Formats: sequence, structure tokens, C-alpha cells
Amino acid sequence: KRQWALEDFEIGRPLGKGKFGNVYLAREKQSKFILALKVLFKAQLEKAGVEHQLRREVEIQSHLRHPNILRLYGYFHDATRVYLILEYAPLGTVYRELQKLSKFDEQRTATYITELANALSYCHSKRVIHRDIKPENLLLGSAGELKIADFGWSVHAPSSRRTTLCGTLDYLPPEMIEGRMHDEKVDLWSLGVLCYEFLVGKPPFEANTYQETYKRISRVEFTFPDFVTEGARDLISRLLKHNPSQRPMLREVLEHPWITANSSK
Ligand SMILES: Nc1ncnc2c1ncn2[C@@H]1O[C@H](COP(=O)(O)OP(=O)(O)OP(=O)(O)O)[C@@H](O)[C@H]1O
Ligand SMILES: O=C(O)c1cc(-c2cccc(Br)c2)nc2c(F)cccc12
Ligand SMILES: [Mg+2]
Repeated sequence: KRQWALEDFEIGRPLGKGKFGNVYLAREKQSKFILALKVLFKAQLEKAGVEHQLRREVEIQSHLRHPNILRLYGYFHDATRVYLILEYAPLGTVYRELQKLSKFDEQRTATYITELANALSYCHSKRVIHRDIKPENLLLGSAGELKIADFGWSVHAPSSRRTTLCGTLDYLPPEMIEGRMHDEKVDLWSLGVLCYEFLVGKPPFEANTYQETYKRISRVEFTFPDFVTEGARDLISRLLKHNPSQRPMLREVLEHPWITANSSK
């Protein structure tokens, strides 16, 4: 843990907010190294009963080493808060990039999907499933490279564990919203949802209510606007399969002709 304390850092501006994570820019006083401190309130973690998720986030993320996965350097705590020491992502979230641009072109989409597929291939090689691949958890590095972050819902495959109860269902596959046993194929479904949202500007199963969203996901009810190309329609339709066993391997996504034709690499 390298015996860190709050007094070793100078805190800066807020970088973002999560349900539990309050994230700030920070500088280690001696080295001047810039990082991010994810601050969590012990009383709120205890009330919600999410201590096990925090333990998994720290245990899983601290051991991953990949350029498209955000590093977790360490942690410390005081009487009321837990502090996670994270690699700072200077270009913000893919969530904000999408609000600004409205929709991404095919080259930007394919490049993000490749980076996501490479990070997930590394995770899956260790049987680590992320399960919370959503644009607010995809951060951007100094070279504009995508970094997977927020490992709070991560687990070792297979799992029957529930995630959110009232939160966004938009990125979750049918087997997760139904409470069934699931594995690595959960991240392949989220990849298809992201590919669709990047090109269209909204996720495929979006609805005004929780029940209607649930209905659309369980029945896999989505249509493409006219501007979506054949190659993108083909990849998205292969990823958004109700049967998880029918979803492609990550190597099949990385070699898909629409991906190799449009990724910047
Ligand atoms: N290292 C970072 N660099 C820059 N911004 C960050 C960083 N980590 C998080 N953020 C910003 O803070 C927001 C909240 O962080 P995070 O996703 O880790 O919290 P959370 O959603 O509350 O966590 P959890 O789902 O584990 O309970 C992110 O969506 C992003 O906007
Ligand atoms: O009772 C506590 O002090 C407490 C500690 C921690 C904790 C300590 C070291 C590393 C990590 Br990760 C977490 N977490 C708590 C929590 F999540 C809720 C309530 C109390 C604690
Ligand atoms: Mg988050």
C-alpha cells in the first residue's frame, strides 16, 4: 500500500462524480506526480452494503497492466473516507465526447471498439469480467486512447451476482437483467450497445421507463437509422444476440472487415 496519507497530496479541481466515487485531481507533494483521488464516504458504502464491490475494485484493478485499462496505484483511509489512488486520464470521458460531438464517425467508432476489444481480451485472459462498460466509465488518455475504468462491478467469471437495481439497464445483457448465471459474453453484449450508441448518438434499447427498457433488451428490439452502414449493422447484429454462446470471440471483432477497414491503427 506504500503507507500513503491525505497529507502527502495537494487536492485540485473535481474531475467527476459517481454514485459513491467523488474524484479529484491531485498532486503528490514530493514528486509533483499528477494523479486522481477517488474519494468514497464510509457511511454511504456501509448504508448501501457495497464494501465487497470496493474490495473487488481494489483487488482486481491494482493487478491489471494494460495501456487501455486505468491503473489503480494504491489506497488509504481515514475515519470517514476511503481514497483510491488512480492514474489521471486528462481528456475526460467518452460520455462527454459523445455529448459534444452528438455521434462519432466510423473511424473514431472502430478505433474505440478496437481499444475496448484489446482491453477486454486482456481482462478475459484472466477470467475478469468488467460488467459496467458504459461511456461514463471509458476515460481518455493523453494520446486520446481509451482507458477502461470503474471496476466496482468486476468479478471473476462465471457469476450470478446482481449489479444495479434502479440504475441504467441500457448496457446490460438479457442474462444479467434476468438474474441468470453469466460469463465473459456479458462484455461482448455491452460492446455491441457501445458500437450502436457511438454511431447513432443513443443506446439501442433506450426508453422513458425501466419496464419498457427491460422489455426491449429481453426481446432484443432495436432498429438502425438509414445512415448506419452494412458493415456496422453486421458487427452490431453479431454482438447483440440473446444467446450469449452465439456472441463472437474478441479476436472475431478485431478481425471483422468493418473494424479493419475503419480503425486508425
Ligand atoms: N482517473 C480519472 N481521471 C479523470 N476523471 C476520472 C477518473 N476517474 C474517474 N473520473 C471521473 O469521475 C467519474 C466517477 O468516477 P468512477 O466511475 O470511478 O465512480 P463511480 O461510478 O461512482 O464508481 P463505482 O461504479 O465503482 O461505485 C467518472 O465518470 C469520470 O467522469
Ligand atoms: O471500518 C473501517 O475503517 C472501514 C475500512 C474500509 C477499508 C480499509 C482499507 C481499504 C479499503 Br478498499 C477499505 N472500508 C470501509 C467501508 F467501505 C465501509 C465502512 C467502513 C470501512
Ligand atoms: Mg463510474
